[PDB]
Amino acid sequence: IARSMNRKFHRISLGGVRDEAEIRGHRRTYIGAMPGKLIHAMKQVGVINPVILLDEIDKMSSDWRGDPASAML
Amino acid sequence: IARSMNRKFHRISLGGVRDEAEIRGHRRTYIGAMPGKLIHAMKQVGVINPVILLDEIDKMSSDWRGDPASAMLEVLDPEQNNTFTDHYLDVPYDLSKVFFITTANTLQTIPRPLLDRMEVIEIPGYTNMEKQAIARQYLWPKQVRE
Amino acid sequence: AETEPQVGTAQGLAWTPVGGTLLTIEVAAVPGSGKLSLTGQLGEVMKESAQAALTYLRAHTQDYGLPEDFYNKVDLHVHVPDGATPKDGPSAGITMATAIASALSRRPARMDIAMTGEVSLRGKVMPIGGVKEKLLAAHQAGIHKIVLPKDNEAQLEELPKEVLEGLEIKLVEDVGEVLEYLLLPEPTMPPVV
Amino acid sequence: AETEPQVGTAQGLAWTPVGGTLLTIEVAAVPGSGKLSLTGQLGEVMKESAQAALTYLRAHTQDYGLPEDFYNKVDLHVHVPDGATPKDGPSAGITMATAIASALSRRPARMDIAMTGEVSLRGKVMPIGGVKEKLLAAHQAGIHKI
Amino acid sequence: SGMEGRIEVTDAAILRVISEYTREAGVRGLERELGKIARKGAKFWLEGAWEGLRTIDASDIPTYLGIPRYRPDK
Repeated sequence: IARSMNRKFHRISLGGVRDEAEIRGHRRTYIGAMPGKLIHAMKQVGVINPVILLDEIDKMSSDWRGDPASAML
Repeated sequence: IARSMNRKFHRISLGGVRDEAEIRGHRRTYIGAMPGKLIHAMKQVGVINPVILLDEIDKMSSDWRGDPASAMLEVLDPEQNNTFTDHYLDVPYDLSKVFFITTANTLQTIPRPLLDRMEVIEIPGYTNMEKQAIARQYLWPKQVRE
Repeated sequence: AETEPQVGTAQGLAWTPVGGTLLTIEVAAVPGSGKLSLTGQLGEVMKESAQAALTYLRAHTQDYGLPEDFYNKVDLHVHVPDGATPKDGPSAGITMATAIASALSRRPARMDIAMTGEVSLRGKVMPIGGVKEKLLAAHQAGIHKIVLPKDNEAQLEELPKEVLEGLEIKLVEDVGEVLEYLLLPEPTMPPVV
Repeated sequence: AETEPQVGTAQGLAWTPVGGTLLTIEVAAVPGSGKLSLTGQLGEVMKESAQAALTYLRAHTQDYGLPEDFYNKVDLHVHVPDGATPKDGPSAGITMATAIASALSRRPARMDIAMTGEVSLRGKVMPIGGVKEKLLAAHQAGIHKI
Repeated sequence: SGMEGRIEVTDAAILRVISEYTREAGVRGLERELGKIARKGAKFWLEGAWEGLRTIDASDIPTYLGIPRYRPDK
């Protein structure tokens, strides 16, 4: 699909994510805080029209540590 | 392996990495200066050939400071490492002839994209007579010398 | 390893991350009302393996000379020494059935033969994992007979060549083969009841 | 250390991280229907050692003069004083076997001899850990037979 | 794997690998088995030498893969 539309392909891997501090980022009051994984994805491609495949979305675990599939909404 | 290719040898170790900012360094705005742990290894070796050992990939994690597995995907894939940059050096560096060797103990804690870029070699421990042979040939003369 | 046939026990194999070990399964059959105690810090899958082996033996009483009604006259106790180490998985079914059959029929079992494999309810031997560590541990302790599932003969290639010269592996598919090969043919003890 | 031989009581040894102590195991055989109570807030390995010793005694009942049917006529209660102290491990098997056999056979057990060791169903005694602390604790309480 | 074509498998060999070495709904394990065959062919090209195509039929499957670790009869 990426080659047929002539866009850029990039793959975000989920499933190891376990809280919302990597989908959305973290406040820059805390030292060394970084934005989310989609800002990292869209800075690697150089356009505002890539295609991004979110592999293994069903493997995200909600638990005592955090809820990552609340920022996915 | 480094001997049979007339290369030089170096070792790195990834067990400690808790953050992304230990693989790529920091810019010149801060008063101190500490570049990433890769070019910092390649300062110690003279050429751009040598083998680089990567130890315990399966022992690393992240806490609100970025994923080191993305930086490992950047440094290991042979078409993204040709334009691999730093935050301290701020220029693309050539990584095309170093021969990376990776080393782990466990499979289920290696990150999912890094598993696709690897073929696995399992080393099945030892038996008693071959541990006896290793102790006769290699370990006991060393411990006698030092 | 032991060297004497002992009524009520059988030699098995186990897998640890630091290598293989040796399990010994002990079974006693005392007069009672029909119970099944399972001690030795056993996991749940190993308890279910013991229950599957016992249910297989309750359906084939006349095939092995078992007492006709041990389901309500005999209490069974299965103990896996030592008592402080935790144990699991399904690999011990054939050792369970050999120990229980020797304890009920009061005929001894050979202790110079290690064995491994999962049992089903029809008496089929299913393949297991971690085989070469178990075979190394069986070789380093002076055991020269192995009973192994037939679906694991594709697993013997990973052994060192010097190891599998000394061993002689018998491949099985049925539990009746194992009970014919391990038990000594005539009893040595009086019956339970 | 007690001085007189008691019925249904054996002198044991225990290991704590501040030294060793003495265990006393008391049992009672009363007419009932056959069941086993285990008080003293014992651990799980402790209780499994108790019923392994009881299974060994049920298997060999002509050797020691036990009654032929105590599996459905006698209730057994195994108490390890004191309460409000937790106790575990497998090292008290030969002590429970002596205590239960003394309670069932009505023969007194000597109390000037301390014991430790693990029991199995075939009646094999297996090694333990903590021998130095236990034997130093038995020596300063006045016991000279182990 | 560096070969431009010095080695070739047959259709019976493909069905042999599918039915006795993979048990899955997809084609990932089949990919790894074919890559195993190709890499040991690349090793055999350097330790030995030949010419033309090296045809790999079904009976030469267990030389490259070993004793079969599944069975198609279920």
